[PDB]
Amino acid sequence: ENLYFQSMTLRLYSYWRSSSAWRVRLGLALKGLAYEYRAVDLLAQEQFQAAHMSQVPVLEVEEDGRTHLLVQSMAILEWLEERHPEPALLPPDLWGRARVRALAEHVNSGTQPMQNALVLRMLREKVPGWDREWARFFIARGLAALETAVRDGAGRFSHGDAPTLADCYLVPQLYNARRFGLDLEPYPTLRRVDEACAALAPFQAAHPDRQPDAPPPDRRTP
Amino acid sequence: FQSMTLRLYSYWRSSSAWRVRLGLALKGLAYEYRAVDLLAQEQFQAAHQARNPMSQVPVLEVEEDGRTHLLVQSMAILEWLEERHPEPALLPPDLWGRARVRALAEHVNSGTQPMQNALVLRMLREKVPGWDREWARFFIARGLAALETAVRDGAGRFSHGDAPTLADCYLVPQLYNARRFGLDLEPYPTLRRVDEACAALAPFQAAHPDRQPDAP
Ligand SMILES: N[C@@H](CCC(=O)N[C@@H](CS)C(=O)NCC(=O)O)C(=O)O
Ligand SMILES: N[C@@H](CCC(=O)N[C@@H](CS)C(=O)NCC(=O)O)C(=O)O
Repeated sequence: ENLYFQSMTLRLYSYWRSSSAWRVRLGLALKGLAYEYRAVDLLAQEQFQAAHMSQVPVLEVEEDGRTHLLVQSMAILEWLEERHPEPALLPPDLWGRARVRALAEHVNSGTQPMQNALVLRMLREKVPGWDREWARFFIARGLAALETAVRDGAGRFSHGDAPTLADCYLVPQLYNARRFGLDLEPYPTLRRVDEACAALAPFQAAHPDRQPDAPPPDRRTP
Repeated sequence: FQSMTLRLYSYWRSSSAWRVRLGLALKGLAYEYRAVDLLAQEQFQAAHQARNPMSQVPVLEVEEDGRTHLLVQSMAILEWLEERHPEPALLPPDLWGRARVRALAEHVNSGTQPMQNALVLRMLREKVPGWDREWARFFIARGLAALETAVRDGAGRFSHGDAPTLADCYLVPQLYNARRFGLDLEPYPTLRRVDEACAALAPFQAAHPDRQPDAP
């Protein structure tokens, strides 16, 4: 089990516009790792549960007649970094590692949970419309923290001049900001980093619109 | 050469800060305690759209070789402590166990605690008084139910095997918060058993809110 077996096969349980799954798709793409895409239709399950809980992301690792199910984006990405150290998405110096993990956690723990689908559904059940106002408030708060923290240490990307785990968390969170109609004018460093990332093939590959389960534009809910 | 010094910005009852106090205590690391008037800070944030920047607790200030580093986010700080000061280890040696322990930690870090952040609960309360209590209770119970299941599959004496890990550093403060909101903990017997094993250890006793300089 503890040998770095080379014939591990990877299967990602993903939903096209899950920001949490997207982070893992970015880790996989940036490390050049092939994987099988297992679609989990979270919209269908939401509508079904309302009329009458799949975990996303889950990275299934198969080996020697054994399956491991890895959960939590940050745990999954830390596993990818330990198992496949090149190209590194955490730097080798300890201060930089702490900085990158902090930028990731600002999103992971400080922003995304406040706008997850269960949270938003419970908000708009009690007070109609208020979920999108709430999402904009908490996303803006998270992005303001990131703009300040990123500007100190960013080169072309969130940390220096190559992609790191911090970018894996930033890019999907900016997409959600746009989804909820948040003005990104106040985050110039984040916008710059987003543009740099968007031009790279691995980011293009991981984007919601390129995923097997992506609906056409005219069949996407807000 | 200026050897490394540690200062923790903490509030006695902050679960986020407590996690870091546990990492420090478990590793036998001395640190300067710097108390933050969190209640005054939160009152100001509430009246001003939570604009006050770089003001989250915990912050671990580390000075070495004439340079100061301000480490934020409990999980990032704890991972730094594990890398900087490896013994005693708070992560297991094997890749699978490390991923399990990090997932357990993140269930609390990202999946339970943010739902009961004072700002979240304040915004709920401003809209619908009383909603904050219902919400905190719902989300903490939901988090602990999922955590009970996950911890049971792999716990020994502690959350992961027979030694404390980062998972226990997240579990123990979250259970204290559950009690604060009046939640029955009977439905989480594995979590309770682990909590009791941790409570008997000197480092857990030292990190507890009641032992902190700013405890009233
Ligand atoms: N912190 C998790 C977030 C994943 C996530 O948001 N998952 C959804 C379910 S698909 C969730 O937990 N929603 C809130 C809940 O169901 O309690 C990660 O990074 O993997
Ligand atoms: N995910 C963060 C959570 C930190 C947190 O929630 N801090 C709060 C409670 S101590 C805080 O500083 N509140 C005051 C403020 O936001 O100004 C961590 O793990 O460090």
